[PDB]
Amino acid sequence: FDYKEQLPESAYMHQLLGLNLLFLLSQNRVAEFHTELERLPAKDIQTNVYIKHPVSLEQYLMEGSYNKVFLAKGNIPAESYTFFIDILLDTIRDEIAGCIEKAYEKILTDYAKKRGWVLGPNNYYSFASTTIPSTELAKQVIEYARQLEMIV
Amino acid sequence: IISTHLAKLYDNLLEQNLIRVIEPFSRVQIEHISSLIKLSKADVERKLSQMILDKKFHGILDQGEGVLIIFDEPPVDKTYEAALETIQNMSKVVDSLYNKAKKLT
Amino acid sequence: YLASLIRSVVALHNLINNKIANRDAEKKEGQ
Amino acid sequence: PPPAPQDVEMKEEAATGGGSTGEADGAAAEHSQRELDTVTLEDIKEGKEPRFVLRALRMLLPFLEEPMDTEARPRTGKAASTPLLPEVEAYLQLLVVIFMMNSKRYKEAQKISDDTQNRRALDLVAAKCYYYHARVYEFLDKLDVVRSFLHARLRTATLRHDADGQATLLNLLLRNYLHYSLYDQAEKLVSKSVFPEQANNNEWARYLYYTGRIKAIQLEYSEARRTMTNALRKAPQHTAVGFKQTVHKLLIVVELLLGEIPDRLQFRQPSLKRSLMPYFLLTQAVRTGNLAKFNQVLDQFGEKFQADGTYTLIIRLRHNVIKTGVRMISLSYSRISLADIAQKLQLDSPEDAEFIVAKAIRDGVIEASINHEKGYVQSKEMIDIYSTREPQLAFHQRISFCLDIHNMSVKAMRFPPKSY
Amino acid sequence: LPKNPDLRIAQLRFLLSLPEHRGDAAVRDELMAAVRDNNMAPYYEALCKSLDWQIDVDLLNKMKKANEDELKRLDEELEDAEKNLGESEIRDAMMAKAEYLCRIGDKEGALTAFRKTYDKTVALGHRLDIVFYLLRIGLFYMDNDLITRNTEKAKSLIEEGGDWDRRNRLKVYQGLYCVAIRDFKQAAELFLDTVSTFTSYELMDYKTFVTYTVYVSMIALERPDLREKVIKGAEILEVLHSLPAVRQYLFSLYECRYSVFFQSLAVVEQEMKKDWLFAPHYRYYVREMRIHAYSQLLESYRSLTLGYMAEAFGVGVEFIDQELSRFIAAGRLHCKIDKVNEIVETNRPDSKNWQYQETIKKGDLLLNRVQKLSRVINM
Amino acid sequence: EKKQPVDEDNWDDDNVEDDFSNQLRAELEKHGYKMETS
Repeated sequence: FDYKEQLPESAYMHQLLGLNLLFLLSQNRVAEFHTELERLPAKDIQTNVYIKHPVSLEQYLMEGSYNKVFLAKGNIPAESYTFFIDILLDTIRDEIAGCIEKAYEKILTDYAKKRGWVLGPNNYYSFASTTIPSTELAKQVIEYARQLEMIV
Repeated sequence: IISTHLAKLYDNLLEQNLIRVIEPFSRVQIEHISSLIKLSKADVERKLSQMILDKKFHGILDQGEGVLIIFDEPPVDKTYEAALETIQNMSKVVDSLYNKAKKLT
Repeated sequence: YLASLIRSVVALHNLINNKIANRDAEKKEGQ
Repeated sequence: PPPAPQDVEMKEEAATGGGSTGEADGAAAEHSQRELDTVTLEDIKEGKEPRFVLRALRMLLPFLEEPMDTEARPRTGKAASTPLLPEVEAYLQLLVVIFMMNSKRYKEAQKISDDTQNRRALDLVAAKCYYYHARVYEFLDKLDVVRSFLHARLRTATLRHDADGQATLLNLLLRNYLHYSLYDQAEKLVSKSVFPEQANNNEWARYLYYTGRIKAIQLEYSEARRTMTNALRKAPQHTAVGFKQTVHKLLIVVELLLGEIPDRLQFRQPSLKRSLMPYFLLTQAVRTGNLAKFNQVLDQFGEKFQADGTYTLIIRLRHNVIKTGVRMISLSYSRISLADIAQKLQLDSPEDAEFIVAKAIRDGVIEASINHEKGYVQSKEMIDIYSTREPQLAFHQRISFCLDIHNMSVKAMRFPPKSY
Repeated sequence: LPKNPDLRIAQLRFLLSLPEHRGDAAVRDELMAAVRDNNMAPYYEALCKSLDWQIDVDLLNKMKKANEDELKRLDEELEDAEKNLGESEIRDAMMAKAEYLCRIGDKEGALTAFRKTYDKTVALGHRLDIVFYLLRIGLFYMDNDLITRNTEKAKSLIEEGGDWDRRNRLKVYQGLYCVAIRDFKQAAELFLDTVSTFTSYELMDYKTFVTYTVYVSMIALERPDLREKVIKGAEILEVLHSLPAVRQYLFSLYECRYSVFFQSLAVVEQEMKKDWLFAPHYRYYVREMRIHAYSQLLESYRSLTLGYMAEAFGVGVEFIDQELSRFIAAGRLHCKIDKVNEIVETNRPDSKNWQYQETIKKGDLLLNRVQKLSRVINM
Repeated sequence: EKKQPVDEDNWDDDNVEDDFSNQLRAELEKHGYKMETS
């Protein structure tokens, strides 16, 4: 952030920056993820292969990373991020929970056992998944407000 | 013109076609009551043309129906008068906008 | 629904009428 | 001959100043605005002016510091605020600007010592002096000295009177870095105030523009659309040449990203095509989904978006195109064959289509309620929208708000001054 | 009034773009027109465009001397009218010269050549005629500015006074112009005067005019008014009797013959593309009629199996599926398709609840207007 | 606003053209041929 006009560019700067970017996606701060992306418009462009892997991963995340989970891993085994990619990998997304499986789709053990099964919430996915008077109280207040204006 | 009379007779039979579609809620593509092909060019085929404008007031379903609906609340003057009043009021608002623009400058 | 429709109509009409009784008539600098 | 236009144009300023002085002790905000407008359209119109501004009342540079040095309050502030207009319009761009800012600093020193008629005329002309500060800045480079002074003066703005130009200047500082400064808006969130008076009515729209920009940076389209549209609503002036084209570019790209497909019949303004046709090309490509054509147009029009601070947005849309297309398919049918939709969207295969549909279940297009069986994709839109119970709230609260907005009435009957 | 320009020549010129291979059909008549009326500039333009004509321009240049003779006659008659004490004889002479020029070519005939005659207008009817001449020539060359100016001149004051035939001619001219533009409601309304159309020079004949009238009406006009006006138009009936294919096409929709209706749509689309002054809009025409046919058919049924549509239309089923999908996406056809079950349903009525929809729509605009007024006036 | 550099016959019809701008390759006539081929 410091002006640091004398700042001598080093290949580390690009490598370290991507580590935040890769981590940021890991900590599901997606808004922050793009925030950093727009901070380095001159870096991403088409060069800076160092940080190119996370963006591809992010695109795959907004797209079907679930299928592309191992595609990006195989796209480049390492970019000085041998451990860096590890955090993301172990942080497998699980938003697919809003579906049916477990003798209803059966595919997507330990996963089927975690917290009893999947992540824990709901039940066995195969078996997982009006009133005016209540409106009366709420409406009553609203109507008076209109009258309250006609006071003065 | 005889043909027109023939359709006119069918037009007269339209009343009988009214008979078929007045007693029940229809729901019978079987035209046994009259004497015509069950799909005689879309059943009697008068329902199609009839359903347009001068109609028995039905909807048809294409899976067997002819259900009369009876639109009992088309004439709700609320909508028409409100729309007209809004139109004239926005005309007045435009007039007032011109007046205020001229008075200010 | 009908009651609230007429309510909106009357609200709009009151708005316009009170504006005209407003600035149209109140914005008289009179040099 | 040249004197005659000047001889007619530079004298009514004296009458305006006389009126301003007379009303100063009367007190302001009811006469000042007209004088400010006159100042502006004189500035657009812009020699002997430095000599004619000589100490109008008693009881270039040397002409600048001659009056006060000679026999000598809101009028003095206005005079000190409008000696730089000549160079400003002339935009000499030389060190003369470095000769101008001291007048601004002196004016800043002068106005700070004043205080509220000043807060109702000098405070607002402070807005245009800040505009000149920023101009004088961008001419050379950005600087936060203005930012520091503005932050200090925020507390004073919290006093009896408040102008909202300061938020606009803070946004100017943010945009100077542009895609680099993103914590600034994070601050602006909490620091946001009401400033509901909207007295200028142009600062409101101006700030709304960049608020929409920052919101769009994080892809919060659901509200970005409405804020940008509302901002565009408040722009009666011409503001055509390169002024609103940026706003339109941002709004349309955001919309395309969200999923809606606009058509040029909307705007098609005469003085926009030459600068906005690249967006037409890209939107036309998107509506179909020709990825090859999309990358073709992208690499052809590498600039503009890069120069418009929107390159990242289109780069990310280059994959949201799939959702953009799927919106329509989900809207049309009511019981979709997964394989068929896969073919329509040239998807890989059935499992890929199922996963895409699931990913799209989130929020937006009507629920799919995929059954994971022969039903495939259900997409059973809610029914009973007939002003009935189902739209009980839907077609009641809408009217409730549309009528509670009648506070225009109470405003109107609270406005009449009825002097004397 | 007179056949001043050649709309036939214009049609040939336009059509001589894609199917310009049959020189016999078009080039021969174009040469005939070139050697007729001393149309110097038109044939010179056609020459420089595509063809050279080599030797077969000297003889044209020879009649240019003939034009020069006429031009010289101008001088003579000019002075004869100029020396002549009687007024307006110079005006008539120069108007005739300008007419000869306009047949000769646009610029020379246009401009002062006519404007000067329009400067001296002893007779209101005569200057209205000059205005009509300017309008016709402008239309020939597709001069939108000239068309608008002539129309404004005619409808502003030249319209004043008792001249009914002038009114009819002006109505027909406006209708044709609006037809050239993609606005059809105006053209359909304006072609009400199909009873009294004379045999105007602009239109090839009565048949072409009635064909255009039926085409425009079948898009703009509505079913009740459709049966009232076109179906019961006596002269319309005679004309469509003259032309069988158009008659079958028209009656096919009203009497609900659909397959033949689609065949008619295909042939009429071909003709629409072929023609001039209408062709640029053929795609809009065909798509609009498709939308109209679907909307009409689906209106009767609250439910429908796509097999029924396939039977009613051509045998194929994919076409109807994709077309319904596209038009539903476009926001037309006010339906909701479904797959696997292969059924289509209807949607909300305009007057049932969409009354509320329309009321809210208008209320939004009114609210915006009042809000902006309040902001402006609230200092 | 200022401070911003950047910068029917031909209108009222962009929607129609763009909607099917890609299409018209069949002119509804190749469509007829394909239809009868069925």
